[PDB]
Amino acid sequence: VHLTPEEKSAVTALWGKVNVDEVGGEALGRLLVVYPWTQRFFESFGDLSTPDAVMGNPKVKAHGKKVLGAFSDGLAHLDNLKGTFATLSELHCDKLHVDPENFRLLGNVLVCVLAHHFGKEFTPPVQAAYQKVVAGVANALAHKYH
Amino acid sequence: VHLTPEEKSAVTALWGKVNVDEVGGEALGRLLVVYPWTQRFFESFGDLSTPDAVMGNPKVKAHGKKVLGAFSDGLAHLDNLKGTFATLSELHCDKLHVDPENFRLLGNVLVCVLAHHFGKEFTPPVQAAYQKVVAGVANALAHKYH
Amino acid sequence: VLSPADKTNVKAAWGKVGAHAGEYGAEALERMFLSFPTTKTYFPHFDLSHGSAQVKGHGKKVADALTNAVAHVDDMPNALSALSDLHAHKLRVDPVNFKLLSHCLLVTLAAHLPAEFTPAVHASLDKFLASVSTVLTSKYR
Amino acid sequence: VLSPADKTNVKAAWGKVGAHAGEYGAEALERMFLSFPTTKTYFPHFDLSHGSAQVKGHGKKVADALTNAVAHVDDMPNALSALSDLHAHKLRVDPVNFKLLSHCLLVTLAAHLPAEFTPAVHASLDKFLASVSTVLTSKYR
Ligand code: HEM
Ligand code: HEM
Ligand code: HEM
Ligand code: HEM
Repeated sequence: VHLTPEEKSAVTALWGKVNVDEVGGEALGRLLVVYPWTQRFFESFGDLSTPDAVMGNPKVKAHGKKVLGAFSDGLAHLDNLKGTFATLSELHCDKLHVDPENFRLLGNVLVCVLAHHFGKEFTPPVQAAYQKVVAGVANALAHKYH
Repeated sequence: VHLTPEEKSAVTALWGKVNVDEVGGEALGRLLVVYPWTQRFFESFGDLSTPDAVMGNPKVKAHGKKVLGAFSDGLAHLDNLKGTFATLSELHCDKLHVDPENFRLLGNVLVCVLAHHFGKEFTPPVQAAYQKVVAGVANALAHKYH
Repeated sequence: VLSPADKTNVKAAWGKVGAHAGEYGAEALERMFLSFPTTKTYFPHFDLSHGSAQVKGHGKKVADALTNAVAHVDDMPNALSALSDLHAHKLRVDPVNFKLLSHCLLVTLAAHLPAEFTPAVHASLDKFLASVSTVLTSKYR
Repeated sequence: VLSPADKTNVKAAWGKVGAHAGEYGAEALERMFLSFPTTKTYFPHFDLSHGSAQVKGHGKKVADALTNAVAHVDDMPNALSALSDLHAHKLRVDPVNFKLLSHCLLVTLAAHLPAEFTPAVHASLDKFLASVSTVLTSKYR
């Protein structure tokens, strides 16, 4: 992903402060609340009928953790997102049947969640760098679709 | 773009039958009628109040041919769209200020016009292959935007 | 909003399609699956091979709903209420895909009705499919 | 369609923004220009350097218009009418760009209102901005 070293160090530094056990849950939760149609993939997660039922759902929180762990791992290999996500891309296509547009929706929610937690420190330049990262991740998760 | 050799060949054979004067004029003119806001970039072409005036505008027609000329050059350079359309991308961004999103519009219009001309011969597989070309051209025209 | 000229253009265009609607519906679906493979994720249960019967049959349902919409052009939200219900609460197709099907329908029409697919008619059918799309996603949230 | 709860959520959130609207609008625009540079094509004549006085002034105009939509949340198409004609006949910005600015407004609000930017509020504001964008885009053709 075309990232300047000014972008990569800024991205990486912020990431250092992220509590993945919380942000992943917030991000998955907000996806399900703001874009309620994405709930079609998580029916086995139980009650998702109100914002509190979603945000506090423990299956949502646990799953958000896995998403972010895989995300973090992508930040460790920004020069090879495709390879890094190849098998996840195959799974989401062939087994889970998930429309890749949902990867872009999640990316944008993550950016909002980053904003919320970091405030002023989520500067416009820092945002611009994260937007490139989340589009790169979205593209890589979409690459094995056929 | 990832083209199959029978996709590379489906595209090439059909293009050899295209009347560039007619198809260019029609693609650009339809862009201006179907998506009226694109007229913002061609105020000096003249009268574009109605569809008949648009389709009858000699400058639209002449400009339509030029565009499809550049597009033809791209078909011969399919393994290097980026380098082929680099100067043109620069021009479209720094001199003309054209939102690249318009490239996608023209592309889709172009695909409809081909279908209009070739009927039965513009089969689903043939369309699929042209959809990749059109996307590849749009993405290459957008490459030098900053 | 659809103008009187648009409604006229669309009833005209659709009138010719006539008894071929089911076939164009299936054709549109086939072109969408091949041109835009992500759309296949919404039909994991369908046999998507060329000419298969699920696509055939489903093509007919799509076309029929469109005929309903043409016949009720001045009254779409009402005529399409139940379909809109079904899309928002059960199918839940991401809004971007409506643009892709819409485009494939236009291509299908251009290719089967060359004399009827003038620029003004191309403009009205695009506005019409967008209006239908707006209606089917109107109750998503 | 906005629901009673949405309207309540938007009034509350915009109420806390208060007299910070202009400045949140200019920040939104700066965020948009940097993250989605294709949007700069609509502002070739503007100085877009950080702190630009033109960007600040324009941010205020955007925020004033949002404030008027919130003031007339039950009559938005009519309160925004003049703005909607301007967009359709003069400005002529491609609809996709509206999603890009809306997203940047939300980031700006989340970065400044930690306590009020709860999930339901975020949901409501995202709907509100989508409805504003639809109004401003409704007379394009
Ligand atoms: C940043 C993008 C994403 C990443 C990195 C990611 C990663 C993962 C991982 C690691 C798993 C577990 C894989 C396994 O069970 O073997 C998973 C499962 C899943 N993902 Fe995602 N995912 C992403 C986005 C999405 C989104 C947007 C959706 C749909 C809205 C989605 C739908 C699912 C579903 C349904 C499962 C299986 C849930 C279950 O256990 O029942 N994913 N994802
Ligand atoms: C298929 C993608 C496109 C290609 C290959 C293309 C190609 C060209 C070419 C070859 C020129 C001539 C420039 C010169 O004289 O050196 C041109 C000019 C121009 N293009 Fe494009 N074009 C494309 C799409 C668009 C679209 C979608 C727009 C806006 C909707 C646009 C806006 C313009 C404008 C405003 C000019 C200058 C017109 C004038 O001379 O008054 N282009 N383009
Ligand atoms: C022009 C807009 C569309 C219309 C008018 C339309 C119409 C319909 C109709 C009439 C049905 C059958 C409903 C019933 O059982 O009574 C249906 C089902 C369905 N539609 Fe569409 N549709 C549209 C767009 C799309 C899009 C864009 C997709 C996804 C790419 C999609 C995917 C589906 C799916 C998955 C079903 C259920 C299929 C099944 O399992 O039987 N539709 N639609
Ligand atoms: C929430 C959506 C938006 C609102 C409420 C809004 C509001 C406004 C207002 C009040 C004006 C000043 C009009 C006047 O002269 O009275 C304006 C102008 C303008 N807007 Fe926006 N706008 C929106 C979205 C956009 C977006 C998406 C773009 C393109 C990226 C854009 C680009 C422009 C441009 C280029 C001008 C004219 C600048 C100049 O030359 O003075 N706007 N808008």
